[PDB]
Amino acid sequence: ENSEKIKVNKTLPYLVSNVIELLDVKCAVIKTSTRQTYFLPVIGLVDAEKLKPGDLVGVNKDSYLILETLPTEYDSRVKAMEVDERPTEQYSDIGGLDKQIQELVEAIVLPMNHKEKFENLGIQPP
Amino acid sequence: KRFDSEKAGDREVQRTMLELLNQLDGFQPNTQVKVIAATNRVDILDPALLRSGRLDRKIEFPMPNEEARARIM
Amino acid sequence: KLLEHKEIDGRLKELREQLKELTKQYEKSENDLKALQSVGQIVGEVLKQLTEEKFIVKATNGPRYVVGCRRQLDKSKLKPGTRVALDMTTLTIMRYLPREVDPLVYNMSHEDPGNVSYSEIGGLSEQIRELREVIELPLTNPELFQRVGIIPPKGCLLYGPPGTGKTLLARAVASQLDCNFLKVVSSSIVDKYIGESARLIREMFNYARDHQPCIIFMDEIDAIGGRRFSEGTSADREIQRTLMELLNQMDGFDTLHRVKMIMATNRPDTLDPALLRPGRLDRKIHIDLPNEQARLDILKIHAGPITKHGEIDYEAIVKLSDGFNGADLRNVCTEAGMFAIRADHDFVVQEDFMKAVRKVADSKKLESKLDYKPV
Ligand SMILES: Nc1ncnc2c1ncn2[C@@H]1O[C@H](COP(=O)(O)OP(=O)(O)OP(=O)(O)O)[C@@H](O)[C@H]1O
Ligand SMILES: [Mg+2]
Ligand SMILES: [Mg+2]
Repeated sequence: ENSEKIKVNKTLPYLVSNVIELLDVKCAVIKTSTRQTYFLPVIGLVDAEKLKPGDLVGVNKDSYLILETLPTEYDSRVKAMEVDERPTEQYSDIGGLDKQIQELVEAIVLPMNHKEKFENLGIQPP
Repeated sequence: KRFDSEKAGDREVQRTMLELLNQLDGFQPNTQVKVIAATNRVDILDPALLRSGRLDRKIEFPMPNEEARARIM
Repeated sequence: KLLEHKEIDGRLKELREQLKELTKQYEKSENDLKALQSVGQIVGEVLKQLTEEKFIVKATNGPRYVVGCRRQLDKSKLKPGTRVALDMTTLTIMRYLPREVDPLVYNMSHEDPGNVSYSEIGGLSEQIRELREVIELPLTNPELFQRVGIIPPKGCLLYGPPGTGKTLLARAVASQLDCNFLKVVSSSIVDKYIGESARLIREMFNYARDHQPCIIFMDEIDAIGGRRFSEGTSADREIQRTLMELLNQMDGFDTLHRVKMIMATNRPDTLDPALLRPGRLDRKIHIDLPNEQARLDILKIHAGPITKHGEIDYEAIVKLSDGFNGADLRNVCTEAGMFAIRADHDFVVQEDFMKAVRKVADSKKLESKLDYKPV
């Protein structure tokens, strides 16, 4: 069977579609990325509970059928705003702003490393 | 700042702010994403964006007085 | 003999058990192979019944087709508008389907994990009683209002200064009550497509109409609301249409029964003078900045769960906090801990609470204290 099972997946090109309604009359209704809706009677090679309405799922190009659950997608613009090369500017580089640098490190950095402290006093971090 | 008017206006940008407002603190108590904002004109900001639930610790950054200019150099 | 293979039987049993489990997975795999031969089906809605074996169906992607019907499928539930799945090669109805629920609408309902109680929204006591008079009372004892002869109000607008209790109050009813409660950002329902923005509102009420006792809490409404510019912009007449759809499904040719709406806004003046008309948003609650009595009530709730020590005086904070809407009062509590956390104190005192009351008041002068009431 595995040889035949891979044969359908061996057609690597999938058609990304978003699950619209996981009807239980354990079926699924999908909306391929071509503005076409469908009523896959059998979910396919994926669990009937791992699929929640709105998830991204790949579909066989010719016989539409769910084969995998792709990871959630984010706009290309939003991914380019995550810094990977950390800037090199120590706190000693900033001058004069001593009463303000501390006030920030204790509201955006400290509450991120000493969660045991706020929960001990029961104050939601700012 | 939001702006009431007839005969044309600008609400396309206002929706983005309105989505920022609710995402920061609305119908969901997200407590792991910390928001830092930078601005050099606070008079123009919408009063809704300067609440306590939204950006909370409003720091004032003043010009160097007479010693910050020594360390700054 | 006396022993025989009784002792040797242990090895055989262990080997068989391990191999037996392997064959179990083979049955599971066969199930998947039985699903690779099932193809999808185009989805469209029936328009008319030309004859017994001929139907007019429009696939919800493209053109209109005249297609047949499967013999077994009954030909009495295929009324106009019924969603029907069609075969891929020879278009023929093979199943009648329930009305679809847009995934956005599904995400618009199963939302709230907060579970906020009525005991947390202090200060607003009369407001809650007024709001519960148009959400709970008409949906539990309808026979009362059939006595007098009035029809219970449909809408509700919760306006006020930016920081009083509006969303907190709305979430309160969201955690309470036993009726469907749609929560919408009021700005996540607009997309760039030509008609998708309007369609999300037709489904929102269609789902509400299908599921009775439902409350549609549209959040900040200055986004999809507006004043209907004359001489607007290209991508601003479109948002206008969406308002004209949310507007017409409130009070139009088909009165909406047993679906109440709650709307909130921090600037109830930019709203079109059609959304504010009585009949659509009948009652207009005016959640305001807490008064002297309320202000004290606010502090206890958020200052309660604090590792305090000493005669923490809540009377002192209230007099010095005028205009503290609803969060800097909670900011006062949280900021106070910040002063306490400095000095390495698991120890909150009254002075820290006072030391945070001014630090919040100082950071409030840069706001623009404007009333901005509806008209
Ligand atoms: N009566 C009250 N009791 C407790 N907390 C309150 C009260 N009034 C206001 N708050 C505080 O207000 C905060 C935010 O309230 P909420 O977001 O509902 O107000 P809002 O800014 O008017 O809302 P929105 O901008 O979403 O229309 C909450 O975290 C809560 O602590
Ligand atoms: Mg608000
Ligand atoms: Mg209308």
